[PDB]
Amino acid sequence: PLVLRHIAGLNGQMFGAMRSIPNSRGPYNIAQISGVSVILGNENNLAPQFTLRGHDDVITAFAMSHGGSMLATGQKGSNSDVIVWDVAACAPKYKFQEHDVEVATVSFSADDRLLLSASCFTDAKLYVWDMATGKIVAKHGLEPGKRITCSAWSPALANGRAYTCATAAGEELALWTVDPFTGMVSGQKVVLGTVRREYTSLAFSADGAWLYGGTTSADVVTVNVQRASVQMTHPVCSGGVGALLLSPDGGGACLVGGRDGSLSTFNAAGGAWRELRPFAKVPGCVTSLSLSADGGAFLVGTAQGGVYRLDRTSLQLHTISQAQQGQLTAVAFAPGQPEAVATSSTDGSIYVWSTADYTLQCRVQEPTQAGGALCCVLTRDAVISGWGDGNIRCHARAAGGATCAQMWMIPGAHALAHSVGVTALRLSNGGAFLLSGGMGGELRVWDLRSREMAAHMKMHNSRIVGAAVMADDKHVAAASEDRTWSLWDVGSERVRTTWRGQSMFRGMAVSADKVSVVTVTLDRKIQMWDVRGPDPRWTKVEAHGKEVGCVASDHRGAAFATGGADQAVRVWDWRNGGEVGGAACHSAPVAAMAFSPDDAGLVSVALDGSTCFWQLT
Amino acid sequence: MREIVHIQGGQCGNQIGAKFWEVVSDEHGIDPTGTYHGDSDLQLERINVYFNEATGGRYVPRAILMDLEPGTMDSVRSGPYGQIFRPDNFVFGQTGAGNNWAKGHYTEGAELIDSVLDVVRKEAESCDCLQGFQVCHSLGGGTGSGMGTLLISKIREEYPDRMMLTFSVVPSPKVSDTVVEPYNATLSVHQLVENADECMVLDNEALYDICFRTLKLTTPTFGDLNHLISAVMSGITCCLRFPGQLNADLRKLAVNLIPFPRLHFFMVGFTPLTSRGSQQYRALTVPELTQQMWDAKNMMCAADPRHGRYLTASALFRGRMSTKEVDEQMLNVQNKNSSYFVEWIPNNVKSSVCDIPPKGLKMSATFIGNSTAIQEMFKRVSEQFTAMFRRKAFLHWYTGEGMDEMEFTEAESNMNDLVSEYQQYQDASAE
Amino acid sequence: MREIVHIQGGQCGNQIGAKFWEVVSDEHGIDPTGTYHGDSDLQLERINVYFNEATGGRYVPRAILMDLEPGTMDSVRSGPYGQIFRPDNFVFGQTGAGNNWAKGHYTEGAELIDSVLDVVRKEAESCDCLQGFQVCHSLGGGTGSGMGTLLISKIREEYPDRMMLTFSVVPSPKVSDTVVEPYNATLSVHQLVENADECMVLDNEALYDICFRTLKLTTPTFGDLNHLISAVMSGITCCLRFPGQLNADLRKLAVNLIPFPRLHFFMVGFTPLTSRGSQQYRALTVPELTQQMWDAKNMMCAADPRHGRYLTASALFRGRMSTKEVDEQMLNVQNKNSSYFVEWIPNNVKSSVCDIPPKGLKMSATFIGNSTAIQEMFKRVSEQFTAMFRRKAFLHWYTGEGMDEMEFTEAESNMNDLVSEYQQYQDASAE
Amino acid sequence: GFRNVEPLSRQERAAARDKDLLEKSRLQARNRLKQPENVV
Ligand SMILES: Nc1nc2c(ncn2[C@@H]2O[C@H](COP(=O)(O)OP(=O)(O)O)[C@@H](O)[C@H]2O)c(=O)[nH]1
Ligand SMILES: Nc1nc2c(ncn2[C@@H]2O[C@H](COP(=O)(O)OP(=O)(O)O)[C@@H](O)[C@H]2O)c(=O)[nH]1
Repeated sequence: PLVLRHIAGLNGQMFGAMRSIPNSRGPYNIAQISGVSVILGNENNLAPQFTLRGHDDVITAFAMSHGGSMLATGQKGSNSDVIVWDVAACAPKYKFQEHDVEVATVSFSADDRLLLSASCFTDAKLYVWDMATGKIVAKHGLEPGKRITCSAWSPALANGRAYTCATAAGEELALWTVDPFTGMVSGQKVVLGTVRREYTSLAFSADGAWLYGGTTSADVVTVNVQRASVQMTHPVCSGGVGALLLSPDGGGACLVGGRDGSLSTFNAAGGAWRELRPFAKVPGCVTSLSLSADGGAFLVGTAQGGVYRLDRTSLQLHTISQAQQGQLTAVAFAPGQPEAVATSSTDGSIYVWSTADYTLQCRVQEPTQAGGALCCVLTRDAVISGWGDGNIRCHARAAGGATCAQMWMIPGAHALAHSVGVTALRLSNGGAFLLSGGMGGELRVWDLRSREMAAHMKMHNSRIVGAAVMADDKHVAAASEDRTWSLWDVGSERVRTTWRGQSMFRGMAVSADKVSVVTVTLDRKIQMWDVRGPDPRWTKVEAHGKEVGCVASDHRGAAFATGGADQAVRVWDWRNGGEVGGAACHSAPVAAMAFSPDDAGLVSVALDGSTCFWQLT
Repeated sequence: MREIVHIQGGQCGNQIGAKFWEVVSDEHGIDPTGTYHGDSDLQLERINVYFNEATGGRYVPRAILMDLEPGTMDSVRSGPYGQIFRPDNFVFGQTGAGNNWAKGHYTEGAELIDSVLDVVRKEAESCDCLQGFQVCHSLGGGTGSGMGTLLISKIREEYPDRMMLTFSVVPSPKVSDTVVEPYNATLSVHQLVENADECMVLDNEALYDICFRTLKLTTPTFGDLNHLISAVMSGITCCLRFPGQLNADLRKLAVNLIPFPRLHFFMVGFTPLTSRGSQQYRALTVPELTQQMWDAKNMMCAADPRHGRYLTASALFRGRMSTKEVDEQMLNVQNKNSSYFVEWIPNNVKSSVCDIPPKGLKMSATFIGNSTAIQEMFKRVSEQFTAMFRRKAFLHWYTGEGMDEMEFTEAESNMNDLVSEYQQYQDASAE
Repeated sequence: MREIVHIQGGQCGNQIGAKFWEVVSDEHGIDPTGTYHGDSDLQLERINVYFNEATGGRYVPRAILMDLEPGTMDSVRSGPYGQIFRPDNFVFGQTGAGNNWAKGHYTEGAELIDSVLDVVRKEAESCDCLQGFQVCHSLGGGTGSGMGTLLISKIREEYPDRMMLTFSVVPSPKVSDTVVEPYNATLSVHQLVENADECMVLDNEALYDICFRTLKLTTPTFGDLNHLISAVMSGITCCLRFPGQLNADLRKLAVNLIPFPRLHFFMVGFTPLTSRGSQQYRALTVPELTQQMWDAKNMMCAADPRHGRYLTASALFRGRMSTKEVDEQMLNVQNKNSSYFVEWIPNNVKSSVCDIPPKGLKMSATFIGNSTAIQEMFKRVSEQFTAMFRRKAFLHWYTGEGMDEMEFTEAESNMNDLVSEYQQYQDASAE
Repeated sequence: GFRNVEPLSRQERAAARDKDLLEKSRLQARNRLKQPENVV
């Protein structure tokens, strides 16, 4: 049976991916966006988390209700639906399918009575929904193609006939006076006056009439809402703004994040001179700022997938979680060590994590022109990764959180003017050599002591995904896109096999016994094969609702996992099939995964960036 | 390590320079604050070509802004990337040139030119090695054209060997903004011929045509035109800033483009310009980029190359591309359109390849064409200038600033001589 | 790798083409967003026949939509599969042809035809190898028939050797939608006889009869008729797109079907068309498919083959089937109905087998019959045309758009000559 | 006191967009034996 232990995911691209739940005495203090679903988790890690999943594609907008409700928005698929989530129920409350294209932004009224939803494409509508029943005003039209960046509500002017909604769309600010009693929307464009900046975040004052807009130019533009005009501008945090939050108590203060990790306190009063001086610096680019733990922490998020807790009484910085950013492609386990898990990504970053507490043991970083880490292999003191440029880089594994040092690199391992990027790296049992598979179907065995090429093995004509080395100087590939897989020999001579199916493969694993080989096909079929047999022993049809993308295998040969585009990982007995345990927790198709060297433990990764840890007992 | 000193002149030049610096900072991962947030080594590898390092991680553009009216650079400072520029590099007067080239070149430009050259010399002396200066401005504007020509003359005097690149917005053929556009353009072309080593002609109506036909935008403001100009300005120098499979600097482009020193005016174009509707439906291939590049609609100059003959043409491609594909495509284009290419130059194509495509684009290609088509642009400008000068309309405004009437005749004669050279190499026969 | 360029004309043609592209995208496993979700190698093996690869995994249909009023294209774009088509392939005018062949062929079809040929040339030059073009449109409508004949003539001029396949919706015998259907049909048939290499006649009343009798659909929408037509249009070319035990391309079908160049009109039908009630009761065998196929009610043309004589007949079967079984069935059909088959051709059957049946169907078979029965349909159209033309009713609109009256006489003479040829080969005796 | 109006579903908008689906739905709503054009 699969038990979900922890999910590490954060949509670092979004501004406000993570957000606190104010006055949350119960569980689920924080809510993060990682992909299709929402990770509603406690402030402290190593605690159970819930997965609010009701969408079909990525989430484009996330909104808090200042305590009481969450909201996530869809994207494409003709079902860009605004879904309201309840804290206590943890279930969808309202499903507004009124936007033909992805919902650009969504926000909640300061009194948690109104709901603003804005689309951008082919129907640009400022829908205002009541907490009871449905919508109040149809739209105000806007214009297609105008990217609605962010939105905010005025705490003041809540007389039932007025509700001032500020909307930043590109370099345009608009104040929308909404009469919900009559359901009318009047949109006044703010007179810029040579002030053209892209607003990352918007926030009204406590008493209103002063709207602070943080821009990418590290500036907060203060605009007079009453006159609907830009009043002034002050630099706040070098690097940008990101997240802008009203001060927990404040005189006129306003906490500002920065892309440099700085957190400062900007006040409108205090003259034209600022002389920036942050009171706290977090690692990475700040995108979220809130307050929780009974308003004792600042709960600052990061574009790098990080969540951090900043104490208010002593400014103490404590990390909470880290999320690998990008499309995660491979999971590796040290040959004997179950405490360290390596996760690669299409972004040039590999995270080695301590599975005991899901902390970042070490990080491997490479420039974007080096391709993406499409396969990974962990060692007691090394991380070997095959990238999108065909190169295989081995980095010195570090501890405590640091950039790893590249010990060596096999250059141009798989790049032959028709396919670049090595996939499905594997290490020899005990450790003797390194099996690698190219994007075009070439298998290559590399010495480890001298890094010299020992075998080039080219029969498969398409992508290799799922190579595996047997127990004695032999190996086998999977060869996606050509629906066949062949067991080979290191003497540069294929040993028979070459079993062809009917559909293209996606992954292949070898059991503890040297005769059992599992393959997974896009036909959502899991095929079991005996090396001594010319035909697959059996096949399980419709293993997943959608295409299966990855297959694993326990080192004992008892069970093998299967992850697919249905976001659900299942476990199947090696010989009897069946479902030992299955669960859907990734907010994306599952791309790769790895069993622990011991009985307990399965680590899977998704295309959005979500890493899910599993206890098999 | 080959530095470039950027200068913006006039309102149009300042806006174009602000957009260009925004684009370059986005390409290098520089936020409006000067700090690097790009997460790529190559972005910082050659950042010194345009930027200088401050006390911290701040990167200050090597840009110098000129104007006679302070409002334009107030807007520049308040724009998205107004805070990267060092405040000492904003050189401003108090009374703007009333669209008067004479005011911007003789009376009011004389006082401010000392400060402008001081800032330019300060920026140049800090450079390790200087590739040269690029000046972005508009022909047909008072302060822009006047101060730009004066500064180009001064920098030519000070640094003869250093490269001079100019992005001049020539007044548009059909719809003219100001009345004195022919006068300012005629006076400025005379200076650009003599001083500017390399010059690019841009027309706002050509930009409107390309952005309405290819980009299919509905309400294109000046920001979009500035964005296209910035794209070309970046793409011409991306080989300096990024590794290239076959890299080519500005001097290499000038050497392979300019057959004779006076014929240094080029029409430029950027590919691939795709409408938002057809962005997915198109395919980014070397043949597609070449096909869109050699289309006359892609040209940012009013003159269409079909009428003239391509003296030379450089194509700077960006991305992971086949040099064989590039060379074959351009040779095939030359063979197919041998009528439009000069006979006494066997190869009219200077192909360069850079390893780093612009952000968002898998592939790109900027084009710099030296063809006799620009002859018709000069002919039209002269056709307006002669009509105005025959009756001496608005002549007193330039005369009262202290420049002789004979200067108009000299400029017109020089420009007509340039037209004659273009026609001569249009209809020159081999052997 | 033998590409086909699809063209849709008029409202009926656009609707039929949209349904056809929906069917083909479903058969190749392409979602309305264009991404491949088809889960089979053979689907992507020959997807280039109808589609081109976009930037990503998106596949753009090689279709060109032509119309004079934008409403039909707006509806198609808003439809379920409106987003796969490249927006540049939508060529529309502004004022639609009022059921006027003259407006669609001379006055208004003239201006849009340049854009249409431009898009056609752009699509065709991208093709590595071109089998030809397939044009779906309706006889008896202004814009459809007008630009259909005009574009077919232009493409015949440009690409003489390349195949021309047409799916023309001939006006139905009993119920007529518009008054000027006989005029438009008379003008269009004359063009098709000269230009179209292969022409496929479809009648809305025949479609209604087949879907009311075989399908037992009681109130069939136009979408149902379009989808039957789409099934036929897919099945005619499935031998190009999928491996076959005995494959036969469009040119092979045309060679085996057309005895003499002017006798290139065919009636078609699809099998197995089963009513929902009897779907469990019907068992699919090759004899069952042939029995349904040779039935006169199965033909999608109103003319029933019993009156005429089968000159030739090709049948493209699809599915894992016995070639012996198929050949025996067709030989037995010939022997049993030898009275209905032309004597001076020993074998009037061209049997083709493809190994890939359509979605949902274990086996299928599309039929293409060249028989003299089409004589009676052309005879009826002439019976209406002559009755109208004797009194010159509605003639003044066609006259005021600029064709001589003699064009009507020439078209009627050509249609009568075609009828005469069909009768000649109906009653021709061997030796 | 907020005024409210019923939100329509995505299926209704799709049916309005598609000519075929709308007509088939109307035929199904037409009458009770076999429904006229029942199969969408
Ligand atoms: N592409 C572009 N052209 C501009 C812009 N602003 C002005 N222009 C053009 O530049 C020409 C000259 O104006 P300009 O030189 O800036 O005026 P000046 O600064 O007082 O000399 C005018 O005809 C405008 O059409 C701009 O932002 N972008
Ligand atoms: N099978 C089918 N026939 C149609 C459809 N739409 C129109 N028709 C028929 O086609 C004939 C010609 O109409 P059409 O050419 O589309 O009109 P036009 O576009 O203005 O020229 C009419 O008599 C209609 O009965 C359709 O969607 N399917």
